[PDB]
Amino acid sequence: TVTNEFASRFRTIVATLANVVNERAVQDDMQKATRSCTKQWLRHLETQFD
Amino acid sequence: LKKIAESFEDPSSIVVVLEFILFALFFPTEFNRIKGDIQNVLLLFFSRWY
Repeated sequence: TVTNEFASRFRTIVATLANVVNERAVQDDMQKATRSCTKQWLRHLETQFD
Repeated sequence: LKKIAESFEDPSSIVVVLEFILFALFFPTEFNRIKGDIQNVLLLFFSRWY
């Protein structure tokens, strides 16, 4: 398979955590920079995971 | 095609897409010769971004 289901599941998981950490980030009025940095680390974990 | 190990994790990865478009302008012929192999990369781009 071109796509790996075990990895795609981790993909959706990470999208969910992105929404969650996003809401917590905006609730605590933290800087845009750190917020996008969290998202970047998350998508990196996504890649490593595949 | 010479191998291109792009993950397309970051927007900067658009560079690789440009690299192809340019290659398809200057060299439509070789492009048409290897475009399937290019498509393998473009699908990694498209599955992430869209």
